[PDB]
Amino acid sequence: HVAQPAVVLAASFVCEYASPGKATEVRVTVLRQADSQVTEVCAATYMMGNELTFLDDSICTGTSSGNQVNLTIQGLRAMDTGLYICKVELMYPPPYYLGIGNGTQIYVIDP
Amino acid sequence: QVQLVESGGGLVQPGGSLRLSCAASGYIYSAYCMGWFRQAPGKGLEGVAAIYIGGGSTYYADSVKGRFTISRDNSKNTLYLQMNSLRAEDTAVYYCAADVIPTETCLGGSWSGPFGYWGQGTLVTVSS
Repeated sequence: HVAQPAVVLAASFVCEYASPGKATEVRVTVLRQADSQVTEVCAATYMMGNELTFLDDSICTGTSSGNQVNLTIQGLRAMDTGLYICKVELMYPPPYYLGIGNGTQIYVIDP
Repeated sequence: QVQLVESGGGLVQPGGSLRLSCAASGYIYSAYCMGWFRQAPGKGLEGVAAIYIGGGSTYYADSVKGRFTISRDNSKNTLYLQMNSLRAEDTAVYYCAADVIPTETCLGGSWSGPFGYWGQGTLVTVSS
């Protein structure tokens, strides 16, 4: 319905969305609130049926399959600490749908 | 998933005052940025004001800064626009808008876009 925030550790944040199938164009954006400022980490646009992704930033690693699409940031460090929002947009066909999850705070430390 | 419904728009005399209510029907929070837009009779969609919900930070269009003010109270979960000293150039259809977007672009005065959640609109006629 909306994006699924995931976290990998023992250091990655992962948005997971299941496309309706009708939708042929999908954009997953990852933003971050830290120090009184919200910021785009990265975005990626997915052509369903062509199973092809277009990453708007090099920092992230987008991946596509038949139904489900995935956008990942890896190697998070102390300064990457902040609130992480998954955003999901159904571009084409209409209707346009937007799903913004409540953020999931990430705290990182490096001994 | 968020819904928006504007209200308070209507007939007013030029030089008058009016405040528009936008009742958000979802979960807004810190990361969200909410704003007001207007569509002039002939001209397309213009951004009048925006807020970074999290911060106090606000943006205002050159035409309306010092006359228009934009307000929010988490308690009610509703965005407000106070329009003070109206004009023949203010008369338009005022649309409520909300989206989680970079702060620099939210307050940058270039927000615009067809993306984000939008209200049904409310008609504001002010003239004669």
